[PDB]
Amino acid sequence: NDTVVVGSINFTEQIIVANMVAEMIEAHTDLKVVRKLNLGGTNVNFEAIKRGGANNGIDIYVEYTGTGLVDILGFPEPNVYITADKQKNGIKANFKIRHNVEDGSVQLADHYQQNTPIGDGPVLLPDNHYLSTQSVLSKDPNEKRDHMVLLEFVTAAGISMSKGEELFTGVVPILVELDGDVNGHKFSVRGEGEGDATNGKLTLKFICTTGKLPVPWPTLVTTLVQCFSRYPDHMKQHDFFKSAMPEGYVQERTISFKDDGTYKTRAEVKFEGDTLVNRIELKGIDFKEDGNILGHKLEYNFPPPSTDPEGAYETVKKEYKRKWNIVWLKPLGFNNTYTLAVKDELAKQYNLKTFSDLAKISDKLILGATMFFLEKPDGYPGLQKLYNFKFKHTKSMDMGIRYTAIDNNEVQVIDAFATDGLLVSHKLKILEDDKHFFPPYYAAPIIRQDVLDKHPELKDVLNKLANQISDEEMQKLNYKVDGEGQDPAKVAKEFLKEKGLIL
Repeated sequence: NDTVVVGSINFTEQIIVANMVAEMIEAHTDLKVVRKLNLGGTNVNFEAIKRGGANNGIDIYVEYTGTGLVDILGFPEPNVYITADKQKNGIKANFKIRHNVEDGSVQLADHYQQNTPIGDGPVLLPDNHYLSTQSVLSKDPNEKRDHMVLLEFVTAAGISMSKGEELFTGVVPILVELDGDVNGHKFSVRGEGEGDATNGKLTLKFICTTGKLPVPWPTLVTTLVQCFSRYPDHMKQHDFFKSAMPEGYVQERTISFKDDGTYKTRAEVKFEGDTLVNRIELKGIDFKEDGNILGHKLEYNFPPPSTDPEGAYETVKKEYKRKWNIVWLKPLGFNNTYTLAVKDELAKQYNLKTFSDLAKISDKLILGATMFFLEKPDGYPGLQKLYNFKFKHTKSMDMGIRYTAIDNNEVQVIDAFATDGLLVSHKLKILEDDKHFFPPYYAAPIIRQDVLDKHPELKDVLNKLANQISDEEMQKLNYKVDGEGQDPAKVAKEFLKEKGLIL
């Protein structure tokens, strides 16, 4: 009609910029603006925008480039996090796979993995690290059988060779055999190819030898030889998979498909002759017969993405358009990433500036960080290992305890959002993520295409905010609300008036 709904989550910075977006539409169009709060994280704005203003959703909100990448869109193949499992003399891994659905939604596959050597001898038990994988799925146009051509590059990261590894120094032939059952539908897959572990490359073709595969091929990818991962030179003592060779290892997985069935898989990976063989039993239970898996509603290809500002922005732009029909406008100008802050007296005293400069100082206490930040694998833990932070202690303070401790110098470093209003009232300086651990979180306005169709002027109106809010500005405005207790709606107005952007 004549009404547009602007959403915000229950977060000070979001409330300010969403008030700004609403004021701009009111100042530069004749539309009615409905300002709608959502409770949750930035995924609730996304479900609200998919509903739309017509259905007690929203039409517009401010999203962060990195947020659209990591959740909402998601890495299709994230890092497979590996940890030692003393009790099985092996390793454990947990990770999520994201399968695109033909209707635009995403189908999550939670993988829980365990590996145990088949032989009795010593094997490598690694420190925590991860595997980075990119799979490309293709078709052989001449192949009549239900099949899948697969290319995989796998590298270990997150941190002179076992006898087992000596068996991988060239190209190794691979045989994969799977016997399967899903809700009673029995099937078999056979695959052959080769693996080149020095390059972390797998090349394989899989065929269903019992007819039409009853599940989509992308759900079998993780099931159908992590011993071909490329472990860099400085990490070769963390490669359990090759060190268990030639006797090999048993791999077991539970794969739960969100709101659908689960896969139970047991595999033996070992040398036979000079072939690396992966023999799998898979059982699938409790799948909905009209669901994504048994209904064959998943897209065949994984996507590829980029973690630099422009590539991330362009990626969320393309995919949000292709899936769900949603338009990204221009960035407001600030990057609200997660960061570390110290007292500004401490920063000039020791001439700090960057995370590396901080890491060089081990006589510091980082117990002022939130538990979530200390517990997330890509929170402090990953950061600690990329920068080798040598912090004295690491207690986990939440509420506002963190801020009051750095105030009294019980703690010297805290975690914070880069635009956190409280950084100014406590006189702390943020530090530069020089090694770019975190993805960029540039805020930009987001709008449904059909609202844009109905009201084309909204594109120009919302782009009048492009690069109109620097990091320092968003900090000062967050401060006025969280520090001084001003109404966020009045804070947004005053800023826009002072810029001549509204009446």
